[PDB]
Amino acid sequence: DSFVIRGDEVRQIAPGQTGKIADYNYKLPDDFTGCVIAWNSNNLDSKVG
Amino acid sequence: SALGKLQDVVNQNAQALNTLVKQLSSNFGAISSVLNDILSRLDPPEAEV
Repeated sequence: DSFVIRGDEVRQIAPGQTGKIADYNYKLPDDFTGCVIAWNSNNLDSKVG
Repeated sequence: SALGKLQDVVNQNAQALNTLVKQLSSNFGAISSVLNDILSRLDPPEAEV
């Protein structure tokens, strides 16, 4: 599952979290197994304008 | 004290039942002994614990 979020919202990609993208964008189950991967993409997913 | 042998059995059974009732009022290290209070005060990840 691939998406782009903020830097402070990476704590919400987790089981049992309360948060904003956890509730209305992307929810993980309490019995979730797997790995969450996050890396900075300011060089690619950002523009000066 | 003529019929103390039957009264001892009756008292032991009633006292064991009363102790089994009174064990419900103990939280056993949890925040409350009431399941409704835990389910209404906490989210399911910690209410599960």
